[PDB]
Amino acid sequence: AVQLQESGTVLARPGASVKMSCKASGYTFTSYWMHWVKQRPGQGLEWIGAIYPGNSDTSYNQKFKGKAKLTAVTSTSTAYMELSSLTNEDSAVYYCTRERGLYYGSSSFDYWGQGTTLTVSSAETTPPSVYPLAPGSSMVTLGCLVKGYFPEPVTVTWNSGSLSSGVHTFPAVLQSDLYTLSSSVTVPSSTWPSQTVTCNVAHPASSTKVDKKIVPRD
Amino acid sequence: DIVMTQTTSSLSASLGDRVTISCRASQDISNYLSWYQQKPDGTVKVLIYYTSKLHSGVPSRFSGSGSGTDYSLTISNLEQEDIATYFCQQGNTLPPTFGGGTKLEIKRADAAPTVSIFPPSSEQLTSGGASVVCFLNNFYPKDINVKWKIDGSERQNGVLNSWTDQDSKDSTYSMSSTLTLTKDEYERHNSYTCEATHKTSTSPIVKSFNRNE
Repeated sequence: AVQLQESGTVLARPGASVKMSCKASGYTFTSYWMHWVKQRPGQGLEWIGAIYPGNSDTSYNQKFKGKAKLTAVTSTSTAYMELSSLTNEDSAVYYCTRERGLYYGSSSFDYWGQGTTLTVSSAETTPPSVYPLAPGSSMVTLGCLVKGYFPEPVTVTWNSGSLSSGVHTFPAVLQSDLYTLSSSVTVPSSTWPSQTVTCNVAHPASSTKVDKKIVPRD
Repeated sequence: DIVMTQTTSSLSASLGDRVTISCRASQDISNYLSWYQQKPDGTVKVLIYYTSKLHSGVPSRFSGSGSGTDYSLTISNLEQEDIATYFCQQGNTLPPTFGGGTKLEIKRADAAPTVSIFPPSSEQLTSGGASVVCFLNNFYPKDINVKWKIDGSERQNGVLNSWTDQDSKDSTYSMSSTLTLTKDEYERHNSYTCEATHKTSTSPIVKSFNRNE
């Protein structure tokens, strides 16, 4: 089986250079062009360039000349891409993908890595504040606001997972360097506030786990 | 660069349907066109290359056709696993270029949003900030607009929105909208209102929170 295994999520400071990698297996690394592709998270796919590891011939999108540097290490069947002078515009998921058809090529990509997320930010790891959402029908909706954290991700559960039906956790939005997200849960009015409802928030990056009970307000 | 345009960004369908996704190149691309499938976990697979050749291991319910500038991917009998985003890509001329992508969704009956609004918590107010949060849950179709009003006055600044992808169980969508103000400005007003415009209603769907309550 052909497999392309890319290195993990990278956080980088603005103005820096980052280097990411793509480990190829299941085929002769030196006989196929390895391409890289950028996906900014509200748009499609942009071709960066390619390297032929057999002789290190390279080819770059004009838009990425001076930005990306492609290299490959034969002994370890690993391709690298180094991106320079990082800005917010470089935050994206980057894929490595093999081109079908060996050196002769095809400009079709038959195998893809799982992607590497690059997040460029001057923010350093900081835990969220978790705020209860209580209102002030057969059903009541409650929520949690998980605000001002970095980096992604956080996980949110409700009553430790026993409330899965009727839960919505929304994708985080970026405000002023930091992420904020919300999550809602809906239960029978018969159960809240008679019973307890709690959002369990975990921010692995800051080793934080917070339990926030949702209190009635008056 | 050759421009690739996929005819739509979003396409509805029912399981068991025949589905067709098309794209168009800005010049003839000589059948050098491939189709890729991207799933929500970010993973990517090629389905078709050179217009109509099926990649090994890809189910033969996928097929491709076309010539010149115009190409289509067809799924003969849509399965659940096929709900994904599909990209076309030309390899006629460097640089290789991709279409903008077409995301499939499951078709279903219209459903009105369930709207809930929430005041800032006491914990947040102590920090000097105030966020009012509005959830608009389980609606369909996905198209929806949210307007915030403070004591009757429409408010755009300080609003952030977030949308879920289509629910795997009931095929609806949800949205969250948050208005964030300083504690001071928040305390200077009483009535906070989230109003949704959605196909399911001629008038706005309005939920309000009033500091008098």
